[PDB]
Amino acid sequence: TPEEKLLRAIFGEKASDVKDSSLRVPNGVSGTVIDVQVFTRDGVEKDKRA
Amino acid sequence: MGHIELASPTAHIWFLKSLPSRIGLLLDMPLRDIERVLYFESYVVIEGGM
Amino acid sequence: EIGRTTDPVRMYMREMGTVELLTREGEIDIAKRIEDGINQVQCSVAEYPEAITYLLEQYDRVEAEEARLSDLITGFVDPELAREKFAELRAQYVVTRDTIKHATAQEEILKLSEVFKQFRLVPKQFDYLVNSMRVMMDRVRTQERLIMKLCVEQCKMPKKNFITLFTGNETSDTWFNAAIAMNKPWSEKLHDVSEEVHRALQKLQQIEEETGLTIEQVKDINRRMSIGEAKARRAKKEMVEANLRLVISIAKKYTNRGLQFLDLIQEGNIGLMKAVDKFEYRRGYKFSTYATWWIRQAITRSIADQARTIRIPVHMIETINKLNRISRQMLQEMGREPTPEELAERMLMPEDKIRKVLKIAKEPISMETPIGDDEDSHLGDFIEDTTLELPLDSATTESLRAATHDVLAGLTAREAKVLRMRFGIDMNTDYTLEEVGKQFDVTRERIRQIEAKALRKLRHPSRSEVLRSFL
Amino acid sequence: RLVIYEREAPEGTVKDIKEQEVYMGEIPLMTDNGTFVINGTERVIVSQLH
Amino acid sequence: EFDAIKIALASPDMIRSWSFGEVKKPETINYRTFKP
Amino acid sequence: VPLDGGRFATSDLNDLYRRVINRNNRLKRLLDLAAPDIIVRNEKRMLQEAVDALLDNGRRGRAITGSNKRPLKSLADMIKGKQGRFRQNLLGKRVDYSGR
Repeated sequence: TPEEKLLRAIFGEKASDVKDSSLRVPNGVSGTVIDVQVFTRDGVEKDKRA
Repeated sequence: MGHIELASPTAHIWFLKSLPSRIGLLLDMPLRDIERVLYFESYVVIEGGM
Repeated sequence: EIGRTTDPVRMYMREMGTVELLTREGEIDIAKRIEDGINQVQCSVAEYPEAITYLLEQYDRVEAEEARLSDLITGFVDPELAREKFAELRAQYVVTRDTIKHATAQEEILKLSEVFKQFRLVPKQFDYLVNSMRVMMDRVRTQERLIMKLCVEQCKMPKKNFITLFTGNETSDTWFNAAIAMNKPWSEKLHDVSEEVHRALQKLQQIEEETGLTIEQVKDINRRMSIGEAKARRAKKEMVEANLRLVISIAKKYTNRGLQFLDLIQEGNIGLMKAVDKFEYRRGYKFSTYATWWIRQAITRSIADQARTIRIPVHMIETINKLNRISRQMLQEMGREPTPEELAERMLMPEDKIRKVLKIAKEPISMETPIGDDEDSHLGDFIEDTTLELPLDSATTESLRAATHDVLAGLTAREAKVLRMRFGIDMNTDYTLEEVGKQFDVTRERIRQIEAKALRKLRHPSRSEVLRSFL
Repeated sequence: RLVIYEREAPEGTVKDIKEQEVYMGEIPLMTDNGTFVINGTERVIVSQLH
Repeated sequence: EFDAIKIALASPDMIRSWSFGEVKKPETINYRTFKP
Repeated sequence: VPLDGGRFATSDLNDLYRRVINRNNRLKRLLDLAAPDIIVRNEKRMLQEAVDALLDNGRRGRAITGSNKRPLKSLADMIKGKQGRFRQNLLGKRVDYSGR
């Protein structure tokens, strides 16, 4: 919007081309992570965790 | 909305297959004798003169 | 049997079962009838000067390379041979035009027709020559209606008098000018309509100046072309009606691939009508050998275009189908479902292309699909609208338009107007540096600096605390 | 086993035999407790009274 | 605003008045770039 | 609308309208082809079937079923019943500012 781009011009903070779609704990529950399993397609480089 | 220009007239099922049969009782023509015309298995005269 | 069931496929079977199949000789006889009808139509067309000159204009285009020969002729009975035969046809046409001056013109019909009938045309342009005469017949017959409507019923002229005088000459004014001293109630009343009737005859006699043929010769040939087009059509009706069972024996195989059973025996019927037009009995082959290719080509092409909501092209249908029989020939050669890497070395294409083919979306799930352990919940009850903006985000916009309204009010009227123009605030389209230069008469560069200082003021604290909460 | 007979014979001697082992589908197996793992989840095929 | 709701049959002219165009093809979206 | 995973979800009215348009276009094609009257009558019967299944499915003849092997919901089935527009969406709704 015009006000948004005026704000960007004043503060010089450019936008981000990526969207935060991270997985997060559901609201209300509080646990302890006991297991993480990573499955990867057979064409993709494996990260250090995998 | 849009519309579809039908290549031939088509009866409305609500005004034909309802039990009072508005099409049937408007012409004083029984529904059994109208479904035969709509099924292309009988002819019906239309102002064929006296 | 009429009428017991609704069953629109059963009614079709009941209708089509009353025609008996053709023997090996009945097909030959019907093909001969079709050929005779088409030959009569071609003979009627080949008695027209308009077709000759049109073909000459088309060959003139070809001599200028404005058209192809293959766009005009479907073979003969060689480009250099074609050109010299066209030169011979042009020589025949010019000598016919020179000798057309009644007695010799009668023999010019039999000589010119021998040349034009030796060329085989294309179906697309041959109808144009037929349409050249169909429009010609409409214009003549339209003028024929008016003569009946302006002399018989208007002036109470007897209908038999319209046959005694008008029917037989149709060019002279025996019924127009010579029919005034007949002592009739219409003879003295034809003067009122004589102004338009004669001009209607002038339009009718202008037709005599269009093609060089009499009014009778237009109707004497069109009646032969209305029997030729009606004899070849009645014979093609008998060949299609007799072979309607051939389509059902083919269309029963493709019965559960997206189209109803009636949608297949109706797309096959269009292919059956295509085989009758192109069937040639001079090869001595059965009709079922040739018609099965056209029926199977129309049913199969129909499934490629009408079975899926999101339509994929035929060239991508022939790749999914190939991939669906290669990956099932490796099911029984390996014992388990293969992997996209192994199809790549088997189908001879990169894995990326195969991954695209396997990623083609299938038929979408109906939104009335029951999704729980009950008939209550449906798939459509869980699909949300993502095009709406949240009222938390919508009430932030109305708070930003007020926060930037007090801030701009704290600037000079010159900088509170160039900022409302460099950014489209509370108005239409924003402007560039030059477009606001004409507004204030200032140069482009200074406004860039005027705006820069306005931007500089707002970065300072005590005028930027609330603004920083919006990021 | 695929067998091709000989013409003009009701039950005459075949001309060629070809015995091959063909794979036709996978059938799920029951665990030691009467359950089936079908898509990673354990399921029970409940009996029916008809 | 309105005070009543009226219901009746629709003429072909009325149906052509409601519409913004004629739907002539059975296609929905492009399979590659999902545009209408 | 597309679901997550590359696959779409559609309404049954799309299927019914597509059937109507396919049969209407084929009828126009047959009329332009000067087909024999048995084919044209069969196509007219099929078009009359398709429209009568769009407006009210299953009332005349048998209900057309989709790939689910279930009778697809027509225009009249979206208004009637305990799960029509009147009883499920107009006389009682899901409501904000609420919890159990």
